[PDB]
Formats: sequence, C-alpha cells, structure tokens
Amino acid sequence: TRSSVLADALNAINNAEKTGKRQVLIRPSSKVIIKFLQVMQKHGYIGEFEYIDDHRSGKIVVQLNGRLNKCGVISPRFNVKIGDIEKWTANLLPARQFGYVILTTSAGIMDHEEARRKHVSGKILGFVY
Amino acid sequence: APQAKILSQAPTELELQVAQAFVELENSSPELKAELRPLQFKSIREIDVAGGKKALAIFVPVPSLAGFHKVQTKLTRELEKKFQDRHVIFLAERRILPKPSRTSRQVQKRPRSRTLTAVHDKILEDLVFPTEIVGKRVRYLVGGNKIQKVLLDSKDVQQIDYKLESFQAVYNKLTGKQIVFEIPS
Amino acid sequence: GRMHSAGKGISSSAIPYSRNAPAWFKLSSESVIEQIVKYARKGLTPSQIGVLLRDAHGVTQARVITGNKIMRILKSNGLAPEIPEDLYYLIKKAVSVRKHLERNRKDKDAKFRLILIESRIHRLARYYRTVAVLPPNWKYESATASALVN
Amino acid sequence: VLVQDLLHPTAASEARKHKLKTLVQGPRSYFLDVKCPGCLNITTVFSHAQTAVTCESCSTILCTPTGGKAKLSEGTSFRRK
Amino acid sequence: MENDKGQLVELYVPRKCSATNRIIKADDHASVQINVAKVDEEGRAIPGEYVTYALSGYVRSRGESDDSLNRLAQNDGLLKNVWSYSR
RNA sequence: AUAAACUAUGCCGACUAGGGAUCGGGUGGUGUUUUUUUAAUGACCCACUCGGCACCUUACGAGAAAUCAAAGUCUUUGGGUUCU
Ligand SMILES: [Zn+2]
Repeated sequence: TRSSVLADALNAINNAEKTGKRQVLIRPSSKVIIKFLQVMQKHGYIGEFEYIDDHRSGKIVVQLNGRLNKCGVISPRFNVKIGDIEKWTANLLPARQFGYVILTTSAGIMDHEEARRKHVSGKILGFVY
Repeated sequence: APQAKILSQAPTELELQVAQAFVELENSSPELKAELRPLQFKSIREIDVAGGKKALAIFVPVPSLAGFHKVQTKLTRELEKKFQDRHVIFLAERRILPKPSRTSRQVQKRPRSRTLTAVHDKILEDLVFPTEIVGKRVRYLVGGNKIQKVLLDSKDVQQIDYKLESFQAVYNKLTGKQIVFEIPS
Repeated sequence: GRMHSAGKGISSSAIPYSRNAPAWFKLSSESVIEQIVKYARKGLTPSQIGVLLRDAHGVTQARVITGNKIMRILKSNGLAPEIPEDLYYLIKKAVSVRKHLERNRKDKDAKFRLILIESRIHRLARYYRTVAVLPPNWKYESATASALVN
Repeated sequence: VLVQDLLHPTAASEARKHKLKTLVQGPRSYFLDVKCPGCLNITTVFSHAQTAVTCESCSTILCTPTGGKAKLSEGTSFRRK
Repeated sequence: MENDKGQLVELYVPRKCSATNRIIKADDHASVQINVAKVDEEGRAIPGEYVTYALSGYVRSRGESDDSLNRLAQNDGLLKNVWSYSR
C-alpha cells in the first residue's frame, strides 16, 4: 500500500524533471506536500502549482522550470538535534553554499538555513537542489 | 410591533429598514403569509463593493436557512428594488470553535461543522445560493499569495451573473481570502 | 490488490462531486426515511435497501438526501442486526463450504478456500471487537457458526 | 507532450478516458424517466439498474438487468432526467 | 559566479537549452542552434538579424524537437494556430 | 514433504516510451450479416476503456557483459516489509 504520500509526490516531480516535462500531476495531496512545495517555491526551485479540489484528497499540478536537480525524501523521519544538521547538509547536499535540507520543527516545516537563525530543530523530511 | 421582533433586542435603524421591506410583502401576501411569517433574521453587515454598489448580508439563525431558501430567489428581487445601489445576499450565522492547543483544553469534543475550514466552505455554498458549485481550484502563486477559484454551474447563472464582482468583496471581508469565479460551459 | 488473491482490478463506484440532491428529485427528505424502514422491516440489509432505492425510487444515495447513512437510520429505529451484514455474509459462506466439505473431503481446493474465508472472518471480527460493534470476546466458533446465520 | 495544459484537458480526451482516470472522478451513469404503456405514472429508473424494475401499478417489467446498462424492454418512451 | 570583489571567474558561461532549460555541455554534439530570419514588408529577409533558439541533444533524441519549436516560435509570433496548449 | 519445485527474477505501492496483436467484461456507432422488411439477440467490423498471458522497436536509464519497460527512477546513495 501507500506508506507515505510525500515520497510519491517527490518521485513524480523528480521523474518529470529528468524526462524534460514542464508539469506534473501528483495524487493525493496533503498539508505536508503543500508546505514542502511552498518551501520549494520560495527558493525558486519550482514554478506555480495549483491544487485541484476533489472531495477525496485533492490533486496538485505543479509547473516545472528546469533548474531542479533532485528533490528527495528521507524515510524514516529521523530526529535531528540542532548540532546534527551540519552532519546532514554535509552528507546529502552537493556543496556547502546552495541547496536546502527541509526539516519539521515545532515552529513549522522549514529549510535548514532558517531553522538555524530561528534556532530550532526537529525531524528531517528531505532535500532539494 | 412586528418590525422589532426580528432584530435581537435593541439595534438598529438599518435592521428596521429591512424589517419594513418584509411587512410590505407580508401585508401584500399573494402566498407569502404561509412562508414569510416564521422567517426571521439576525443582523445586517454593510459591505462596500469595489464598484459603486454596496452589499447587504442577511444573517439567518440556521434552523431556518432551508426555510429561507424556499423564497430566496423571489425575496431578493423585492429587496433590490426598494433598496437601490445594493446587493442582497443571505448567509447563516455559523459558530466557529477554536482549535484546541496542547494547553488550551476544553470539554465537549469539537464537531467538524464548527471548524473554521468547514464554515468558510459553507459561506461559498451560501453566497451564490443557486448554481451549485461544480469544483474548486486553489492557485499557489510564485509570489506567495493563494487565490481560490470557484467553478459554478452554467444553468440558472443569469440570476447572479452581475453579482460576481460583489461576491469577491463579501468573501474577502469575512474570510480574507481571494476568490475568482469561473463559469465553464 | 485483493487481500487473498493476485487480482488487481479497480472496478468500483464513483461518487459525484455533489453533497446535495439533484434538482429533479423533489420527493422529500423524510418520505425516503419511511421507505428505508419499510424495507428493513422486510428483513433487508442496508446493502440491498440502497440498490432497491436507487434502481426504483430514484434516490442517488441516501446520505446526500438525508444526511444519515442507511444503517444509522436503522439503528435509530431499532432495526439494527445482531452482527453486521459485512460479517454475516462471510459466516454464511463459511457454513456453505463446511457443509460441502463435510461429504466430499477430497476437495483440496475447498479446504484451501475455506482457510482464506475463515482468515477473513477473524480479521474482520478483530476489527469489530475493537470499535465495540461486537461484544468484547464473541469468539466465532465453527460448531455454532450455522446457528448465527439462522 | 512536454508542455500540456493538465488543468484544462479537451472534452474529447476526458470523454474517452476511464471514469476514475479523469481530472475529477465521477459517474458516467444517469437516471431515466420511463412511460410504461399501461399507466401514465412517473417512474425513475437507474441506467445500470440491477433489479427488474416494475411500475407501482400492474407491475409488468420496465427493464432487465445485464452486465452493463439495463436493457429497457419493448417500447416504453424514456427521457433522461 | 564571482569572487569577493565581484571579479568574474568560471572561464566560460555555457549556453542553456531553450526548451528544457538545461546546460548545453561542451561535448553535446547533438545540440543545435537554430537561426530564423527576421522579415519586413515585401519579404526580403534581413541579413544578419535573427531569432535564435538552442535545443539540447537530449530533446532532439527524444523526438521533442519539432513540438518544442512549434511552441517556441508561436510564442514569439513566428507562427499562429500551429501549437495548441490543450492536447 | 523433495525437483533445473525456473521466469534460476519475494510481496505490496507509485512514476518514467512508442506500437500492433490477442483473452474476458463494458460503452458507443442515422456500421456489416443472420430473417419477418428491418427488427431482438447472436457472429463480425470500427473506435474507446478496465483487467490479463505475451510480443515488437528503441535506450533517456541500468548493467561486468549477456541483456533488461524492469534487472529503470542507484555515490544526486532512504516508499513499506519478509528471507538469504
Ligand atoms: Zn406500469
């Protein structure tokens, strides 16, 4: 069965960036996928996305603008202390000076850079570059 | 006086103006004496439409929104002519209960009808009352604002076709959320 | 796919995007309720009241015109069955295989297919005890299985 | 291909898609108003009905169940509402 | 890409495909630089003044090069009613 | 309860490519044929669709290669789980 809908959504996006498409359609959608796409949007990694309202769970269509190399999920959502974040950014980011690791703190879903200036930590979701 | 028995206790002068608009049809009464006698409302908010017009919001206690929906289309005609420069709509005064935090506990588990995301959905179902909604889309723009989109039924659309500009102003004043209405064919 | 086979079929109903009755319906929200309990007093399960109502009386589905699901109307009227019809029709099929396998026990496939049906009974009765639909132990027995279907 | 309007597919494509594979899933069935020759009453019949529907009066036949749409019997005028 | 004092580094900046927005590598020998003449009244294509499109060798191998130029040139006014957004 | 108990390829879920066949069900046709004059079905034709056993061409991808639409989405390394 479906174990996590975030992994399916990020697999769908990653497969269509490789093939050359400019849009995806993911199904289903959740608040976690909406927030993860919102973090991707504000850093310019994806374009506009529209949420189709079913009565079931909804679908999302996301416009792609090139310039995305990978969006991935980390399963399980490991607990990350505030001193372990630079052990993750060193592991699965291509360089020390771009790319983001998206976490889930009690202050909300956010990338690792402004989890640092907010001085919060939590569980890890994934990465984009 | 039957004018004063519709409003809450005292207020207000504007509540009397709509109150006289009901009794001019209750005393005329082709058929309305059998259905407009028990129908009563709670309040009017005046919302400034972005055009030259304004909007009238009629709040209903909602054991009776089904009762109001029987004469909804006909009564709005006899409210727009004796109140010029206005658009009259009927809403239900729903209650929104706050989401319990990990400290702000309560008793009596909060029903899903009292959640805020369900009340705002019932506003759109009640703003437009005919022309059942056939879909919804939400655009997450690049800048960061969210724009809804309400798709309306194409049939019977000529009763509210001019009021799409008014509805976007009313829903913005009650929710703070942008709306565009689109009519597919 | 299916729980106890390799089939991957997706055939299913598809509920429309509307929580309101269609404009042509115009019977009532209450005369349908009387028609719900008229069929239940004839010993009809909720699955076969809905197919009977949709095919003949033109209700699309009983929730969108009443607000209630069908066996919530039955339970509010005191016509709820002892065990759910979901579990009842699994037990009845298990009794039918046991009676068959009683006299020709050379079927190695009816012995296999019995195990799948009984496993499905245990998985479903486990769920019903948790949500307090069934009494806390209730212990489906094969020797008393034929008593419950009649 | 590689640029498509996935929010507004053409009506032909949505019509030729499966019932669940559209942008929003929904039923391809409908309801019918049929006139039996005997009486003149209003009877609403599901297009994919499974019961052998009869009228309230004189109860002959109105449709026979099939593995697809119900086969409406010999001549009875039908509307689609 | 630059240093602290804004002085440019990275000895060349590469071309990017106008269809899929990906880098044209120095060894993509299937990549193509399409040059389209600009025209004025009574025909007479102006020499040396172009409308240029770059296509990566990935797109051309996939068979998307024709559908891409139909989109890439209709949006620039070079065509009309040839490429349709809704398939 | 042992087999080259074999597809020497665990099971469930999602995505990525083009095609023509075929088995079962379904939908449509101011289609063909069967005869009563066409009708009703049946058989067939065309188009679509769901679910199967498969096949053909390529290789964006993978591989040590043989080859593989999965043995792909894998140093840009994390969907769930069992066994070795
Ligand atoms: Zn009859």
